[PDB]
Amino acid sequence: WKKLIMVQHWPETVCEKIQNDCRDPPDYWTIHGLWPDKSEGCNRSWPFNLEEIKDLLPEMRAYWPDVIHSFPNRSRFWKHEWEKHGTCAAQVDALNSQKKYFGRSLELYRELDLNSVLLKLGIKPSINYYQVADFKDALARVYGVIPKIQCLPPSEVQTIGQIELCLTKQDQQLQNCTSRGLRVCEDGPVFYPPPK
Ligand SMILES: *[C@@H]1O[C@H](CO)[C@@H](O)[C@H](O)[C@H]1NC(C)=O
Ligand SMILES: *[C@@H]1O[C@H](CO)[C@@H](O)[C@H](O)[C@H]1NC(C)=O
Repeated sequence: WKKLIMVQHWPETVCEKIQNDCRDPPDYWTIHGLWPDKSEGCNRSWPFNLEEIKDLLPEMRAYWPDVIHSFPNRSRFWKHEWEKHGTCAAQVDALNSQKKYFGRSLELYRELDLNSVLLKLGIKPSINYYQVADFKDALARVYGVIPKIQCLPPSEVQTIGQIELCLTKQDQQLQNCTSRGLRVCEDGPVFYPPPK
């Protein structure tokens, strides 16, 4: 793999069942994961061990909740993220343990502060549609790199669900990059839904 992708998602869009973390979806973008771009599932002999990240659990519950399957055991999601992505990300010294990977992921989420960025730009959940360019152009100005922005299609207009920012392999600095239904958002109107 060559780069990392910091993936954040909008709970009201991605939530699938009104349970657990999705019963009242958080009203802020949360962490989906920190993913090596081209490799997954790198070490079946290195299982997730919740005990190793015990210190991070309050932050993981707040910022890395399970808002896709919303299983009652929140650690099923983090296990999935570790096994699929973290074992590969551990080739990088800064990410070379469970604690370091998850801790760095949380740090990057704090440093990027996508939630404050959007709000400062005036991009808030609304009944009124935005244009996809509102998100893309404003995030490109703030982060200096082009995000990938992914949507659920109409099941009306597409709904924004996920924002991806690429990061360098060694130091996880912002760089340019160049699913459960999320696809690239089409140019045009997009709904950014206020949580239920
Ligand atoms: C798999 O992880 C174990 C536990 O960290 C480590 O000892 C081993 O070297 C890893 N194997 C590969 C191919 O990375
Ligand atoms: C990423 O690409 C954009 C769009 O072409 C460019 O303006 C920007 O300077 C690039 N950022 C980095 C960090 O390379």
